[PDB]
Order: sequence, then C-alpha cells, then structure tokens
Amino acid sequence: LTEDQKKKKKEIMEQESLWKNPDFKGYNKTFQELHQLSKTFANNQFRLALSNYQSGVNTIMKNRDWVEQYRKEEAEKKRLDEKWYWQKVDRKAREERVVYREKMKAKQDALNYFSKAINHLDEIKNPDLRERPEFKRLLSDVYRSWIMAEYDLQNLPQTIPILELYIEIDDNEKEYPAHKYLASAYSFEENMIKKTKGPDDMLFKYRYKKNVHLLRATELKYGKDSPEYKHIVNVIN
Amino acid sequence: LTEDQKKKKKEIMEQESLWKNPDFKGYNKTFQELHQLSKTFANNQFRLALSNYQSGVNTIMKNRDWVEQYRKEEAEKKRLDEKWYWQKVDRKAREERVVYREKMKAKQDALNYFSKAINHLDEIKNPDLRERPEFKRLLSDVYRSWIMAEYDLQNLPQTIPILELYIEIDDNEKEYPAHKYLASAYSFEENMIKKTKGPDDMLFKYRYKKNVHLLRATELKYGKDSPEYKHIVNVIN
Amino acid sequence: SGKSMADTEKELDDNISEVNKRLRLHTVLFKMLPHKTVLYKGKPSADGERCEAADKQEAQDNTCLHLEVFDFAKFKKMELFFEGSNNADPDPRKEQPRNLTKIRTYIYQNNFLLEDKVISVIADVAPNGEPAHNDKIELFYQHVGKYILSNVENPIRNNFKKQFYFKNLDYFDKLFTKIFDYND
Repeated sequence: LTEDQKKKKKEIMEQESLWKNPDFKGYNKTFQELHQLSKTFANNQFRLALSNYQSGVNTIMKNRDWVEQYRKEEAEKKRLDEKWYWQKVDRKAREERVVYREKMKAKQDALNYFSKAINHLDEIKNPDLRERPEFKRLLSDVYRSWIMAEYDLQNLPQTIPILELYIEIDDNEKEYPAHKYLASAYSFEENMIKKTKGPDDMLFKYRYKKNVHLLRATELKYGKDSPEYKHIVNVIN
Repeated sequence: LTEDQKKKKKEIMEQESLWKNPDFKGYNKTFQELHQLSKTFANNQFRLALSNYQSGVNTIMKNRDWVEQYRKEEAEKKRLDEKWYWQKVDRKAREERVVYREKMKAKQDALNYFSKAINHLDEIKNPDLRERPEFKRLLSDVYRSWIMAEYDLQNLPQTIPILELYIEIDDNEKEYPAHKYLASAYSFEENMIKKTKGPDDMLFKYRYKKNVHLLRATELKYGKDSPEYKHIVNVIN
Repeated sequence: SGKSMADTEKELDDNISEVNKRLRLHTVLFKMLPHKTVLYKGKPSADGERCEAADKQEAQDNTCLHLEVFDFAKFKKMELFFEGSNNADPDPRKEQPRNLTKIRTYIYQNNFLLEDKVISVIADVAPNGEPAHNDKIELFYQHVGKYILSNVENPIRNNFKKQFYFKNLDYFDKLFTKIFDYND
C-alpha cells in the first residue's frame, strides 16, 4: 500500500473504534483523558460540562449492567403456565418490552445530562476558549454519545441535527462512521416519506442527503477514483 | 475461633436477649437493673423518669395478658353461624382488627408514659449527671421499648429517629439488633418511595442508609472481611 | 474523665492502623468502577505529597493510587503512596501488600468541622507504623494552616480521627476494594 492508503486504513480502524459501543476499557480511557484535559483547560464551566457528560455516560453504563442482570433473573425462573408456543412468545415479547422501556428511560436521563453538559459549554462565551482542543474534544464526545444513545433505540430522525452539529466540529466531517450514520438516518426518513405518502420535496431532500453522505463515506474509506467510489457515482449519475 | 470471635458470639446472644420481646422474667430482670441505676443516681427526676417508664412497660405487659384472654374468650364461644368458609374468615377478621386496634391504644398509652420518662430526663440539666451510666442506660431502655412498641405494629418509619438517638448512646452503635432494625425500617421507606413513585433523592437516601446499617450489622455479628461481610461488600457496590 | 479520653484515643489509633493495614493491600490494583468513582494509577511526584497519574495506567512501575470520589462535584480524594516495587507477575490475584509510605486525603464537599474549622487536607506520613502516629498526621485547617494532630488538645484529637480520618480511610478502602473485586 501507498503512504496515503496505509494512513487511511489505520484512520478508518481508529474511527470505527471511536464509535465503538461503550464498555469499561473505553469508559476508563475516555474519562481519564477528559479529566487530564479539564486540568489543562482550568475552566469551571468545562469542568461542570464534563461532570454532567460523565453522569450521562454513567447512566448508559448502569443500564447495560441492569439489562444483563434482568435477562439473567428472568432466564432463571420456572414457567409452569408455558404449555403452548404462543405463551412462550408472549412472555418473550413482555420481557423485551420491559427491557426497551427501561433503556428508553436510561436514554432520557442520559440525554438530560448531555443537554446539561452542552448548556455548561454554552456558557463559555470567549471565542478563544470555544476554539480550545479541550472544548472541541468534550463537545464531540457529548454529541457522539448522544447520537449513539438514540441510534441504539432506532430514534434515527433525532440523530440528524446532532450528527450535523458533530461533523461541523474539528474535521469530524472526515469520519467515515459519521457519514455512514447520517446516510442511514436520511435513508430511514426517505422510507418514512414513501410509507406515509408524504410530500415529494421531502422525499427528494432525504434521498439527496442520503446519497451525498453515502458517496462521502465511500470516498473517505475507499478513496477518490476507487472501484467503489466510481460505482456509487455511476449509480447516482 | 479467635478470642474476639468467641467473645463476639457471647455478646451477639446477649444483644439478641436485650432486644427480646417483653415477658415476665425479662420484666423482673429489667426493673432489678433499672432500679440499680436509681440506687447510685439518687436523683428525683431520674426516679420520676423510671416511674413513668415502668408504667409504660406495665401497659405493654397488661395488654399482652388482655390479648391472650380476648382470643381465649372468642375461641370459647359456640359459633353456630359459621357454616361458610367466609364466615369463619369474617370472625377471624373481627378478632384481628379488635386485637390490633386495642394494641394500638396500648401503644399510645405506653408512648405517652415513655414521652413523660424522657421529659423528666430532660430536666436533668447538669452535664456531669447526663453523662452518667445511670442516665444513659435508662434512656436506652426507654428508647428500646418505644422502638419495639412501634415495630410490633409495623410503624417502621416512626422507629428511625428513636433508633438513631439510641445508637448515639454509650456504645449502643455496636449492637447488631439496632443496625438490623434500622436497615429493615430504611428498607420499608425505600419500598414506600418505589410503591408511591416518590422522589429519587429519597429513594437513594433510604437505600444508602439501609446499606450502611446492613453492612455495619454484618460487620458486628460476623467480623470485617469474613465470607459474610465480603458478600455484602460486593452487593452494596 | 481523662481515662475515657485515653481509651477512646487508643481505639481510634487502632482503628486507623487496621484500615491502613488493609489500604497497603491495594497494590493488587496496579496490574489490574463503583458508581461515581474514578481510579488513576500513578507515581508519587512533585514535593512527595501528591500523586501523578500515569500515561500508562497499567504500567508495572506505578507506586501510587489516586482515587477520586464524585457525588451530587468532586467530594473526596485519596492518594496511597506505597514503599517498594510491584511483583513482576502481571496477574493481580498474586500480588502482595506494600507498607504505605504516606496517605494523603482531601475533603472538598461534605466537610467535617473540628472545633468549627475544616480540615481539608490530612497527610499521614507513617500509616503502617505504630498505631499511635498522631505526630505523623498533618492537618490543613480552613476558616490552610498546618497543625500536627499530636499537638491537638484532647475532646478534639479524638474527634479528628473519629469524625474525619478513620471514616475517610474506611471509605477509600471500601472503594478500592470495590474496584478490585469488579475487575479481579
């Protein structure tokens, strides 16, 4: 591979890791770095924004532990009134509904914390402070976790304004997952217009934006004038 | 076992006896020892405080005698209108509510006397006298009977301020039953918040205090870093 | 009287000793969280009273544990400074205790008052020595001036260990154990 192809391969893997579903090793790495950045930044509103962001991610981590424990406790129950196939499926559907409703509440609490993290960053008014790598790192982490929290629950239309705000920050526009999620969420919205028989202007708006971010994600991962880039361009043209 | 574990086993049994539901042998033993405090103390307000406490305990003891007699008199009635299952349960429901409501009246009369015992101890103003083992043991016995009178009728929230005042006195904090009752009463309050859909701050306050006294009761009876402690350590996390 | 005061101080000296003997065990965390708790691995640094987090948290040469406690803001901090290097073996289930050279704690929130002043910083420079090590405990007082616990009148000295220091030693031994058990 060339120096650009090797660099690109390395970067796509780092970006896929960046958007990895949360776990304990990523949590530890993320917050230890954010606290070191907070000490460098020495800004009380950034400190508060981080305290809230961490509380939001903690809500998510608490839920992941709850879901495993809940499913475990249910698995260990004896079901005496489960003689029929429809009884087994019904009980399964009831389990999934309880899990989804609890995940929905955890998402709502996590987004209230993320909203507070943003409201504190909003209080940093000095343009020299809003341009801080520390400011941009935290703001990117808040939006990324916010996008993922909604994405997991299939709340794709809600991810669009946050993905858009995300890609405007510190070259995030060059991230392949960011364009993949935008393209998928736009695709969902296009399908909503087709299913609900909505207006043509919105059909084409959503289709257009899907194709822009589909092609851009392709360009970023495979490169300009790659068999894959040429293919997507030829489908669009 | 170690010399401390053997000592501990002895002490836990003595503490369980200390919190034993009242009976006639315990009554006699108690008023032997509470009078022993009157002997050294030679204080008219302490004497009055004990006279009122003893009247309160007598209310409790007379009630226990009433409950046996009432249940006896009911059992000895010929129940010719009792040919239905519901009619047998009906007459049972008559018994239980009359007995419980009579115990509720005895509780108030006992607590009016205990309140008077405390009001007389409040009149001992000299700090050299308030720090006397005579003052503290009587105050402990008044609170213990007060806690038990409420506990028996399921008035668990009411037991908290009295248990808390109790454990502050002369190493009462090292009593396993005191922490067991605190943990149980806090558990009740946690469950009340969960059932009535009350505020989260109170949910966590009550849960926290339950776990503190759960852990301390465990530590006191089994020893720190015992298989039994280590278990509670991981659950509280 | 002074007899009860003497016995109370002795019980408190032993209480801080037994927990310091447990705190010296948290070496098991160098080769290795409960809610709102953040652990850093590092080395004694600067003037020897503070712990500097490692770039490499898992590094085998870390000789200090830095633990931050949050609640609803930072409420508490502890720095455990250990004497001696870690065992070469990478498995924490095999690691042994190291006597503490120092324990440094900070209280930021839920501050206790000793004779109406806050001791925000406590610096223990002989945690695994004779339980009676009040002359080795520096107290930083806010109304932060340096006082030595052994020069505190006594109740006062007793209230310091009963209300501030033992409880913090126990809280942190509790948290370090919580982290260990989760990852062990």
